[PDB]
Amino acid sequence: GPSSQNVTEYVVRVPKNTTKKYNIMAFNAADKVNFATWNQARLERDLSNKPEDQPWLLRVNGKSGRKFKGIKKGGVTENTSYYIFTQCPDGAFEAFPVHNWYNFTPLARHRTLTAEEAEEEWERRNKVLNHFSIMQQR
Amino acid sequence: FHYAGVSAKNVTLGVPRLKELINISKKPKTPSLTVFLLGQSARDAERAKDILCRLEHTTLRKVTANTAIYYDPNPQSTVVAEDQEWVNVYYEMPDFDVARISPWLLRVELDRKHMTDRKLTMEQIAEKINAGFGDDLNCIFNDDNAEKLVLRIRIMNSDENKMQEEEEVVDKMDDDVFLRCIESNMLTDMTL
Amino acid sequence: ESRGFVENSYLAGLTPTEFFFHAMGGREGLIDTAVKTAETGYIQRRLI
Amino acid sequence: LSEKDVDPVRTTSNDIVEIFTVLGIEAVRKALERELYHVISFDGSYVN
Amino acid sequence: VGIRFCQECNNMLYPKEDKENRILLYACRNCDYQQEADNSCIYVNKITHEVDELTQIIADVSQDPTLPRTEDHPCQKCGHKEAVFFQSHSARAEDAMRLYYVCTAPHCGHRWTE
Amino acid sequence: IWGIGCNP
Amino acid sequence: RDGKLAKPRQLHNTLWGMVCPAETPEGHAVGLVKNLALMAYISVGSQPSPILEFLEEWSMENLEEISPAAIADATKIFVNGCWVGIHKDPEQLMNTLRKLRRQMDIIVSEVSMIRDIREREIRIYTDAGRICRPLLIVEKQKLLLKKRHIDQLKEREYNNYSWQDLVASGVVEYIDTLEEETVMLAMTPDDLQEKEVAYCSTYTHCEIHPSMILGVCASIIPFPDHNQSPRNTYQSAMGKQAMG
Amino acid sequence: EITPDLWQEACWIVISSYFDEKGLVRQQLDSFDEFIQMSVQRIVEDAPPIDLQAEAQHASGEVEEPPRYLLKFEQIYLSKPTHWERDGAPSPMMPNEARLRNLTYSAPLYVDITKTVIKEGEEQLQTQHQKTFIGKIPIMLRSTYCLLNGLTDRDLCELNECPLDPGGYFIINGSEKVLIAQEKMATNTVYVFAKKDSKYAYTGECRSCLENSSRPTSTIWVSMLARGGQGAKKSAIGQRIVATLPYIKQEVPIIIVFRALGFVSDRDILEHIIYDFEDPEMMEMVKPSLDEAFVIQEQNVALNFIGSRGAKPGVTKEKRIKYAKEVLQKEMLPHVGVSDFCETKKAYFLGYMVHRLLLAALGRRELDDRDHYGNKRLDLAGPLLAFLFRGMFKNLLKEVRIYAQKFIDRGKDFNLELAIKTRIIS
Amino acid sequence: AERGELDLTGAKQNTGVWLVKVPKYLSQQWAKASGRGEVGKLRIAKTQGRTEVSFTLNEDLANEHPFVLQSVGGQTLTVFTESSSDKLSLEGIVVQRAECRPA
Ligand SMILES: [Zn+2]
Ligand SMILES: [Zn+2]
Repeated sequence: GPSSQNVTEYVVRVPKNTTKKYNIMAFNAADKVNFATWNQARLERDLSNKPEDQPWLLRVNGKSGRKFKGIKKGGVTENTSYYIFTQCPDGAFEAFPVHNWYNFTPLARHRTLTAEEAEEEWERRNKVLNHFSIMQQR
Repeated sequence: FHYAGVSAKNVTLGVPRLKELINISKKPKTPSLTVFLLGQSARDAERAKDILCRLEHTTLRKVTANTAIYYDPNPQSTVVAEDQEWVNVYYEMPDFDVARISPWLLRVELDRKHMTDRKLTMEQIAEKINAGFGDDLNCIFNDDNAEKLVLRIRIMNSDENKMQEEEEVVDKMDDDVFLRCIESNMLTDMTL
Repeated sequence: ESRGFVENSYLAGLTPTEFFFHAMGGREGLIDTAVKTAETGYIQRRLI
Repeated sequence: LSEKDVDPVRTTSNDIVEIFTVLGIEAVRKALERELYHVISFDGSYVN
Repeated sequence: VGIRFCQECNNMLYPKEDKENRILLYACRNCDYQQEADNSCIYVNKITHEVDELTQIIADVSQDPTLPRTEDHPCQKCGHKEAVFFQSHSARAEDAMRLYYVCTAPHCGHRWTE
Repeated sequence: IWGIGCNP
Repeated sequence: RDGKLAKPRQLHNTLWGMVCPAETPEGHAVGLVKNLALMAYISVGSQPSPILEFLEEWSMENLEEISPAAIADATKIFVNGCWVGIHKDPEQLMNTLRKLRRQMDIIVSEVSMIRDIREREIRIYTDAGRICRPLLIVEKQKLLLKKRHIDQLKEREYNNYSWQDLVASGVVEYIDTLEEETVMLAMTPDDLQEKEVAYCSTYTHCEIHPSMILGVCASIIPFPDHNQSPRNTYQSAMGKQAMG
Repeated sequence: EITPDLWQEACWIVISSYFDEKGLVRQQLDSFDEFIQMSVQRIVEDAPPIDLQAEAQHASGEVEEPPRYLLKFEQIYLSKPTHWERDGAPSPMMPNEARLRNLTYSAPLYVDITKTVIKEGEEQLQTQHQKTFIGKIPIMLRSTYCLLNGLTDRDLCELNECPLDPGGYFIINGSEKVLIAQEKMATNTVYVFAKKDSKYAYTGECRSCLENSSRPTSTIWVSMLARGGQGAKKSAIGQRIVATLPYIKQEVPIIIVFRALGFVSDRDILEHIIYDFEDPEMMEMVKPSLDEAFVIQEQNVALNFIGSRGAKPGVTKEKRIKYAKEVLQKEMLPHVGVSDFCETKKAYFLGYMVHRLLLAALGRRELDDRDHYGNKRLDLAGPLLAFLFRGMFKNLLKEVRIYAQKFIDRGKDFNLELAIKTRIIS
Repeated sequence: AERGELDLTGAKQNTGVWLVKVPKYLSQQWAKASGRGEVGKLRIAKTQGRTEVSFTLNEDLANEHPFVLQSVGGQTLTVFTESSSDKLSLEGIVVQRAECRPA
């Protein structure tokens, strides 16, 4: 059929300015990120100082869902540029420059050892007893 | 260097050896001991080899080909296919299983070449391990005729049943961590 | 040849690799002399 | 030394400290003399 | 034998005996995830550590000008005459002067030890 | 420079 | 000098062609003070930026997704330190880098590029301290230096042909110790490159002349290969003390 | 087109051309030449711009309270070597006259200094003092900046200088001094050595430096502790890997360092450390170190763990965390990166260091040789004088700051010419 | 519905996007005018068991760019935009990656 010899050629458009800047959101494959359960999400600048040059915090599905941290790419692309091609009804590709690159890594929604208790536990480095029971106690 | 190799044993000589003797250092660089044989063992090479074996330190690591830890739920289950026979034999008239049996199994496998070079015996090794550690470590040893020299070690039967300990029912060092500690101790400190 | 044997005599003349290996040997001898002096001197002082 | 089929009379060690702790001060006197004589005369050099 | 990681937090699982069903498990300490053990073996240690170094030999090694090669031993797969040979090139190899062979010519990379 | 038993 | 360890003083094999074997002081500084060989040169230093840009153009994807993968991506491209990514094809990259070194676009003569085929690393060092020497380049079993080059150099003056033109032509190349570890050398072209009972058929370089392994003071010694080695050291020391 | 058995002529023709172009001392000369131009400009550029304002407590009100003074050193210049006589007229100084009169063969160094002043009225004023004289740099003879450079032998004879003299030395106080190239271990390179008597079985060291812009070296160790030490848990765990990070009092577990870089999950840490997950031996090697760091499972906790072991303790917890973060960004692995999101690169390089240590422990790679001259570098006149000029230019900026701070606290004014002490550099 | 909410409609529609690495000369040529709405034409030719991608530079712009594909199975990428009205949105998921090389 036509699929074995189809040739597709589309016009390329690069608008001078776009109201919304374009970024890259990259997830590690081993994280098994799935968007079906993403009913809601909250992306905001971090408050670890407790703005434009600070990392990003993502909280999917509020506190109940997984949280991710995204950091801008340190290596600037002084000799490289990245563009994204999106399908549009007019049938022409549109290219938008990548303003920023972010790598998001997840944090488990598991109980977290308090710093004081963690220091006390590390004082006993030779934990002869099972560590799993210690975690259960906390 | 440039010492004439009369025997395959290095000896400190020259200024460093004079330093060792003059300083009366507690740690010589090459402490050596020349041993003369009293009886016919001096004349006959085989008896001299027997004395050499009796005088040379041998750890379990030197004769052990490879060590593994398998979680074996039942002795009759015989997760390793090979032991199924000899385990059955030992469990035809089971001994020390009355209290309990350990669910973990340290299946040490010894190299036949090292065993025959040091003229060690499976009964000898098993006796040393079992007696030195005590009734806690129970060992099953293969026949020498079998292709694989296998020693199956299990943790204390009474400690597994926990009737003997009484006190509080709390695992100490779990069981597999304790078994790994035992394996390291046997590897470096058996002194067979 | 690879590991340092010099088959040529001094009269015949060492080949370049033999020359470098010979230099290595002579260097070891010189280092031995220089290091020896001080240790032997200390021993002699202690004995006396 | 106490092992069977080992000569108690002639078995000796190079360590003078072990000779001390086991066999005594006179045994060390002789053993130290033997060790020094060995290191001195290995070169063939003779010291009175 | 190998190490497997949790499917929620991607932390290291630890073996745990199931006291009720007598089945080995792997549980993550930082969460409640549990997975039954399929291999039934946990800690294997090869004291002689006899390992075929053919697994540690790279085929790219056939491109080194500094390695010796012979036309005497042909390859098994393609029957190429050139074969570059070398010793263990490894520390703690016990005592082994065995020659390992790597086939020259592109992309074959077959390795035999004689 | 001679051999292993001689001198360097 | 106080340290009596005889390890740091001994003439190492890698000193070949870059430090004089004979010329060393005698006393507390045996083997600790050294002298350059006659043809040895020391790198002055360069900016790694053009090399990094070329690597980025060729491939060397950085911030990849655990692509080493048992070093499936053959080789990891290093620079003066600084792992800057990895490539899937190491041999094409190495050959392109050598061609660029000849054309002198991004790689000055001093830029040193080492590929360790086993362990799969390429190092690309330009760090202002490396000691290197000129070696002729051998392609197949034939020296790249030919009669045209030697005739032009023979007419050196009023022909405006010099050593730098020889380097630009790709006839000679500067190799440091790390690259000397990965290079098959012939002492002489005629004796070694020519076909015989085949010791090696993969010579990549040829020594310009063996006698250049000596330094300034040891180069005055006549027939130095016919003397005992300590005697050449003594002559270096005494030639520093001659009246003239 | 070949030259067979005529080779004895050809080798010496090419050697003749080599020594005709270069000569024997081209190391020294070239090094010095490079140094001057590149190094001085770089150092002048790399030094932080001088920031300065009057103390708020000293004067009441905020109308003129922050009179910000900013000093930037724009560009460098060197004149030909010059002697300033007692009368004050500059004269060219020939090397022979410098030897005879016990003078120093040196050239003046001029820096363009731009002073920008903000009076808090937003009327910032920039005044550029061009060719400000900051010191005198001794000139290596027959280098590009020596007067003897580019002179034919007849001209050299007219100046009573030998045509055959190699150069490559400085005339200081009338005496010829030669910088001796100093051997050193190579920087930005991972070397795995084994120390017999150490508590570590193997140690991997990286003497990292950022292009020698500052901080001559920032060495970091990743070492696997020996299993010789005997204990119950010690026998169970085996060898553990620790990191001797710079500016930290004691050892830090390596997995904790990885989590401090933001990589909390064990899988990701092992992805950086173990490039092939399929190999079981390396995973078994890494397991005990993961067991040691099982307590700390968060980035902030790891940073606090690092800060607690810092050389100078921080009273506040968040102070310790911030101190550890800045110390990791600056001191640890400076050549990989020094700012922003170089954390991933630092994690990859630290994983490489741990991986190379693991390979050495497994015997898959051989231990590095310290005497191998590939692992060695040679500091010539260039690097040595560059280190000297870094130190002295930093001290010069410090003295300018002291004088400026006094005069600014007064509020009268500041003069660049008076602040600069040519004594320092010269 | 809040300020920090992410418009995941692009993810729900599973919009596929392509990521391409292009050189600086091409990007600078595009940025020279950058307002004419045209920079070149992307032509994809498919065969029985092989596909090739090329980009032709605009004739006005110049006064052939083959594309090499890369596998995207090793990493999942998505594109999100921060609107000037503080309304974050997701444009789509990256389904293919390409590199542009000089001729
Ligand atoms: Zn988990
Ligand atoms: Zn083949």
